[PDB]
Amino acid sequence: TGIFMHGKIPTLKISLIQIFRAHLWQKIHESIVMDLCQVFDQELDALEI
RNA sequence: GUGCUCGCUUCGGCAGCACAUAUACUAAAAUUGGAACGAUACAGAGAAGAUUAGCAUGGCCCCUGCGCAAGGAUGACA
Repeated sequence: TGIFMHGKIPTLKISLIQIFRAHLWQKIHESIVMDLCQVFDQELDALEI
C-alpha cells in the first residue's frame, strides 16, 4: 500500500494491514483507471479521440 | 677501509697490527575455488475462538403402567 508509517505504531500497522488485505490498493487503482477509460470512451467523438 | 710498525722496503708496493662480528613474517610475484537476506520475482490478514445445531445419556422431583418382595384395612345371604 501507499501508507507511510512515521514510527513503529504496532497497534495501527495491524489495523492498516487488515484494511488493505487482498491487494486493495492495487484494485482501487485499477478500478479508477478502468472507470476513467470508460468515461473517456463514451466521450470520443466530441473529445476528438 | 682508516691509521700505525723505527719490519722488507720503495714512496709504486709488501708482511703484521688496533677498531668493524652475523639483517630478513623472510615475499615483488603464483594461481583456482566457495560465496547475500542486496535487487528483482512470488505470496503476503504480519496477533484472535480454531466452531454451532439436534438427540440421547447422567443428577433431582413428581405422575402413570408392569413385575418382585413384604405387608395393612375392609366386604359379601341361600
